[PDB]
Amino acid sequence: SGKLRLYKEKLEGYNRFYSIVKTIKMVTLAKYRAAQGRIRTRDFSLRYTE
Amino acid sequence: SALTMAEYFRDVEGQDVLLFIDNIFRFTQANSEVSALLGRIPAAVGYQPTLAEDLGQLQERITSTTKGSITSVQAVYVPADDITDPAPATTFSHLDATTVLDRAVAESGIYPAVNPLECASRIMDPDVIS
Repeated sequence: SGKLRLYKEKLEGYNRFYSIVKTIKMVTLAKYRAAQGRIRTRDFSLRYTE
Repeated sequence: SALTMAEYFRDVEGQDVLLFIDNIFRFTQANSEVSALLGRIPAAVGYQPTLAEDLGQLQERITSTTKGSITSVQAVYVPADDITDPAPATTFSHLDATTVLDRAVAESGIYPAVNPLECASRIMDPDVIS
């Protein structure tokens, strides 16, 4: 039936919206951990700038 | 009636004939309308229980034999764009080449609105074609 498959198609799109977003979460959890080096090396350049 | 005329041209005249049918679904629809009054319990969706057998007898007559050849082109109506419906589905196994049209394709300005991902052909083999 089309009505039942309308929901199935709708859920089919939702099920992959998640995968693409999940891959984006992985993409943005690499760059967060790559830029975490600043956490260590900050808070000392701007001393006389204060 | 028309199929009988084509059969005569195929057998007696031994000619290669074309047979266009539009629409073959109405043959199923008409039998469903009378099925209720013949004392037959409706099947799923609401078609007659003899949907598969009645269509099969007609379709098998539409074939090319050793005497002649019939090239048949039949138009099938998919009610409410639901290709899971018993009538469209029952007709898929009685064909050598299926052309599935999609409304979404047409709405985008593409004509003919063919969905190549759903079509199929029996002669799509290297042995037959180049």
